[PDB]
Amino acid sequence: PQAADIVIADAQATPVNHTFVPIGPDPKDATIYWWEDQSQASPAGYWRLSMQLVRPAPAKAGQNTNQRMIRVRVSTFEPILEVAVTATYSGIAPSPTVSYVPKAFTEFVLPERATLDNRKDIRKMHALALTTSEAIAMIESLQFVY
Amino acid sequence: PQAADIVIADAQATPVNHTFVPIGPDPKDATIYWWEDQSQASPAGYWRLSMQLVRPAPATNQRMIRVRVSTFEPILEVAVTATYSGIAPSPTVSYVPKAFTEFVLPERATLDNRKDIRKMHALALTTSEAIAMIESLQFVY
Amino acid sequence: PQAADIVIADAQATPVNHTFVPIGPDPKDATIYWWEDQSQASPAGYWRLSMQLVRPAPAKAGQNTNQRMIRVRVSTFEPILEVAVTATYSGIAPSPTVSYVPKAFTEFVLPERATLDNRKDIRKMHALALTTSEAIAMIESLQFVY
Amino acid sequence: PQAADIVIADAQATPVNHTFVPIGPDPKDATIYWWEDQSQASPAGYWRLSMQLVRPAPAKAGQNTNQRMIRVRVSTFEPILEVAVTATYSGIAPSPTVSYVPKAFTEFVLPERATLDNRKDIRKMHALALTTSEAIAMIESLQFVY
Amino acid sequence: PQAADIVIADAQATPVNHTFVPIGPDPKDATIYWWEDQSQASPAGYWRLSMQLVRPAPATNQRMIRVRVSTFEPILEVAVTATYSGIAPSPTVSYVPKAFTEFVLPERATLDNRKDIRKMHALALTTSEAIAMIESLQFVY
Amino acid sequence: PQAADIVIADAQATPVNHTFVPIGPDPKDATIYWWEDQSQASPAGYWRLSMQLVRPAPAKAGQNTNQRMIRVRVSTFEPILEVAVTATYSGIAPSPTVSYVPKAFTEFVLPERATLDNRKDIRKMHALALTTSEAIAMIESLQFVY
Ligand SMILES: [Ca+2]
Repeated sequence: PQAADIVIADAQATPVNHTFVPIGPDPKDATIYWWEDQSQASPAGYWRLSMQLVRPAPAKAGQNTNQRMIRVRVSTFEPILEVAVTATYSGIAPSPTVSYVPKAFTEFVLPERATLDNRKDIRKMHALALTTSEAIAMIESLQFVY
Repeated sequence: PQAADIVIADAQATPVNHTFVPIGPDPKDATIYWWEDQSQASPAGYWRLSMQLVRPAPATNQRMIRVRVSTFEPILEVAVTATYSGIAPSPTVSYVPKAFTEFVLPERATLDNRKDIRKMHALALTTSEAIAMIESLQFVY
Repeated sequence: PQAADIVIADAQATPVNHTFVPIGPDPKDATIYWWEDQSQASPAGYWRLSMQLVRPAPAKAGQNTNQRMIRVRVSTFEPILEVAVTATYSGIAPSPTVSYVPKAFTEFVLPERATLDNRKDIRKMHALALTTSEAIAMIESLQFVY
Repeated sequence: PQAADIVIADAQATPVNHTFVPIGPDPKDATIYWWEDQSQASPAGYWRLSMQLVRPAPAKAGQNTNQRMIRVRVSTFEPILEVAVTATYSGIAPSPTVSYVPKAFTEFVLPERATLDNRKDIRKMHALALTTSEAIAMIESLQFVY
Repeated sequence: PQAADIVIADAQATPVNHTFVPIGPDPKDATIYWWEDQSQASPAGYWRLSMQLVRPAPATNQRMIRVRVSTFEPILEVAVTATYSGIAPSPTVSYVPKAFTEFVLPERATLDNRKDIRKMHALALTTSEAIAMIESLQFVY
Repeated sequence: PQAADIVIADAQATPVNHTFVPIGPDPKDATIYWWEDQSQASPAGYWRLSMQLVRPAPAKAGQNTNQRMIRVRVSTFEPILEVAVTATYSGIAPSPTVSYVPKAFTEFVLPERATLDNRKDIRKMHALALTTSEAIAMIESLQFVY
């Protein structure tokens, strides 16, 4: 697929669509690509999304492939800003800094011999496992299972 | 909340519900809990789901709560019709597609921040780009 | 030109279009770009196409040009996946393995000195030379000229 | 196929047919045959075309074939003759000298195991890959894909 | 944005549009992208334009985004009418006027700050003083 | 030209003219001159502009000049202030400090043998290249080209 905007909904009372515009490929790794939500107050607080596909070297004739594997990594960074003062004096506006950065990192290990069905299974089922009542209780409510 | 069955839909043409029964906490680590789908051929191929919540000790602006959700879907080898000796081998695992997701949530982060990161990452796994990368194995250009 | 799908016709009775989706630039070498035909049986057997442009470091003031040269390499790989038969030692069918790989490699050496007309000439005339009755007889029917 | 003239069109505004008369097999290597375009200014600048078929020694009884391979190499050389200017040291105009040589080299690796369909596929699809808009942009306009 | 032709006007009596076709990213550095004006005599004299955007890695109040715009306008030597041997030399570059501009933009800097620095520097290159220094080679006294 | 005020327009909705009064030559380098926009809240936040012309030593009789070069450097500094509190208590006003400094540095390398036409070309065309839609997308919108 081509590089396009990626739109993801907020978790507010009335959800707000955040649009991640593609920034481009990573400077140092050609296998990871970067989108950015530039709606925040300064770039220090912009939210970032990165997707990475790592393919193995092409198979050789007669080579045994049951150990070659493909990796996919999705990563989201949502830095939160803070400000030292909330007003503006004599044209000097408050300049926010980063306060903390919640983030998430997901990695799929897909062995090259796997079926399209296996890949659809692992993708759908993991994405669903992130939305189970237990997952919500652990990530949002910070309560383990007893 | 108390641990109970976790039901997750298949990705077949007609989806099939897989029910992960709670097995219990990991003997080595009390922070990670295991559910298991026992519908497969033999227990070596049972699908597994682990959820882990690591809270820092009660007490310093670098204190972060971690949450790890992991899904393993091992695929067993099909029953053999013939071997060199005539005795069928033990059930063996052919390959294992798996997934590992980790949330890093600073202790200062508000409930709104946590809801945001969870919803938005889960959605980021279902984008057209994510589906092209994981299912069709295509990069973005 | 922005990277896009490359569609090339088969050589069957009724030609079948193969669509090569870009994978992207080689992480090991940035001067070579990769498209992949995902219509095969499993990824190890996906056909691939690679195009490489190697331009020399820019000319310097008073420098001598008469040896600086540009290279372009187009390569196509069409690996044929092995078809499984009954495995008798373990009764476990083997991982998908590549049986053999028919491939082609074309390299243009274009000296920087050369004119656009020279480059158009060499490209067109070589691409035609690959379609001559003699080339067809050598590659397809394995016959020399006498 | 008996050796005969090979006629290939130019890339000019009005294409001009170049006729390559066979010179014959290379005396040093019998598996490579040579045609020559004699329309240039003097023989040193005659364009040349070479086709090579390397078939392996015949399969032997009980021998293993899985590595034996056939190679076909088509090569085109279009040397550009230097245009003379006034010689000032001796006042004697120089012998015809080749200024630079744009050239192209294509090698097909066809494993003996491969079927006629495989060979037709690789030949047609590579010859087409040399005519894609991307190949035209790289060879003629010196632009990569991004 | 996707890369496309960049058209820049000459400084002739009647200006002439030079069209810089995108060549692509630099093989050595993925952060710098190259356009090329191919209207000159031979490729050694093609005019070039490079734009580079260096973002710091996602993660500390000394984190700065850099942007470098560079223009090269090499001037080739004219075709020779006579040499010592009678063979004309390969196209050679006589001299190269060039320009290099670098923006240092702290990550805390707001869109207004970035618009200010870009507009104001670009204007600073067109002041009467700048024109006297670059074109007429005169200092201010 | 004489040292005079330099007036440059803001990028606000309704642009505001900033007037850079000449401060004078640099203390340590006699080849770089300094203007300053003193409209800001305290000198820590004043905006500065510097122009530098570096000429080579005069040519010697019979000396070959194809390596001597002239450099011109224009530099703009726009520090942004921040304040700890926005009101005044008991006659104590808030005193701002510097928060961050966006800046820009441009260097022309003009070989001494270059024509007035070459210099006008490089000046105009670079100044224009700073205002292209791509330059605006990269500096203001922080998006690379893909
Ligand atoms: Ca692109």
